[PDB]
Amino acid sequence: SESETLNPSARIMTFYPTMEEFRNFSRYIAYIESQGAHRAGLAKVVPPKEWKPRASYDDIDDLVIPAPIQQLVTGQSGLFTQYNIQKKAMTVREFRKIANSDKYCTPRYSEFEELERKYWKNLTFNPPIYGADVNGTLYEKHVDEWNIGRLRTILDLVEKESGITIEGVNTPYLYFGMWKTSFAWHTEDMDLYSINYLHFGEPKSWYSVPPEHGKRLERLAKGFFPGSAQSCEAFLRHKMTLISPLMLKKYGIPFDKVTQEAGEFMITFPYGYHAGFNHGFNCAESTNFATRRWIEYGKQAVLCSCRKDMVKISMDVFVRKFQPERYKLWKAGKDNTVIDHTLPT
Amino acid sequence: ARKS
Ligand SMILES: O=C(O)CCC(=O)C(=O)O
Ligand code: NI
Ligand SMILES: [Zn+2]
Repeated sequence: SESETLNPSARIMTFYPTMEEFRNFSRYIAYIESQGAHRAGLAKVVPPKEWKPRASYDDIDDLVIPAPIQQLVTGQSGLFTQYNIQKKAMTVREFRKIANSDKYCTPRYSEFEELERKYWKNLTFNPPIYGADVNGTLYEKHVDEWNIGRLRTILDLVEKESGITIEGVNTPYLYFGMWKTSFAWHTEDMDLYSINYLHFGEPKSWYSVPPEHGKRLERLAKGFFPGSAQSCEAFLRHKMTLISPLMLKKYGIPFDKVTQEAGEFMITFPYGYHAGFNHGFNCAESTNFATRRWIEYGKQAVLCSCRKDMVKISMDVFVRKFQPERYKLWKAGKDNTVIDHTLPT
Repeated sequence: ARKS
């Protein structure tokens, strides 16, 4: 099998497109999948040096972060639950001051390995504030390449057919980080792809588990949190669960890590579990997207069952348009298709 | 409804 030979270790791959390769987003995503990048659950794409989404970020000090969250973390021994305390609205200027203040700034460190140890040692102390989930873009209007606010993928069929906007999913979110702000282990809503561009500032570090091993992570998590498992069918979707790399190693869960620098894109793939943290004051922009290969994942995504506010996209339009043979079978509950996580298209 |  040809797909199984490509990226056989399911390691996170990094790509450096030329400007010509970079122009067609859906085409380039298809290309990186032809190289087996999706097997990692995460890939880095470094755009051409001549490409820029914005002239300068010197005009954003007055941008409002309406719902900053203070991240209270509880736990020990590589297993943590993160609780989100919402604080009052603040401006980017008010946030950056806090971020760089003696109290909240990045500790001194030699190599990333040292900073990673400090993260895992200190994450339950000095709860940081994350300027997360801010509706908006920092891309200039004319930018046609990899524009997070208009990628033109088949995810556009949701709004097209129903008028439905789902904030952060088919619209962009901004994330202003400071040292030790975290994103818990999760896959995307409806097991979609995501794109994450780090506009400026200190790095954002990522952990990823191959989609091929996602079920093994779930089994571990359900074992570490039996109470949460009984309460909800997909408790990781609460995005509250933090698990250290040492804990993953101890239980033989394959994973990889990568550090995203300012100017770089991360792509997450359907059913690719990821988690991470910010190094210091930074700003990221992200949204979800889809490809034809997502459709089966969307059909089989296991959704949070204890909240009537979680994200649920109707699959009907995608199955009708892109799987006409199987529509009647699926509607009658008899579509037993098995996902091969290695395969492209 | 929205991503969080
Ligand atoms: O940057 C963040 O805070 C969240 C990033 C994320 O969840 C993703 O990119 O899928
Ligand atoms: Ni994500
Ligand atoms: Zn739930």
